[PDB]
Amino acid sequence: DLVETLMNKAGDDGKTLRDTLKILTGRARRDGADDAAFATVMRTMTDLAFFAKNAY
Amino acid sequence: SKQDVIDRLRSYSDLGRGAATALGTAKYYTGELAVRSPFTKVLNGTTNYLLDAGRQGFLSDI
Repeated sequence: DLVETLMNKAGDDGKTLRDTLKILTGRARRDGADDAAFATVMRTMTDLAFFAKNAY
Repeated sequence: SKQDVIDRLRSYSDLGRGAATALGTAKYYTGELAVRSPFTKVLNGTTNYLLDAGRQGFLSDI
């Protein structure tokens, strides 16, 4: 309710708490997470190749 | 009179010359005997006497 309490004064066109709370609670969309799971390994493969050999 | 102090003091000098970000992460760890020369790995007990002689040698010159 702090979010709406703050937004009640946001009528004026002045100047992410919502997104932070959403990602922290565990409510972000998780459709197609397998692609991200493989992208992680694809991006960090080189460091693994650096500090270990058999796993590579 | 402790082991952790010796480990940190021997670790600082390595970072005084050169290392990378990947060295800080991953395994590395403050436990360090393989980074030394093979002479320490193969015959470890014998090396401490020579090292402790040399240290006392250089302190007086300083």
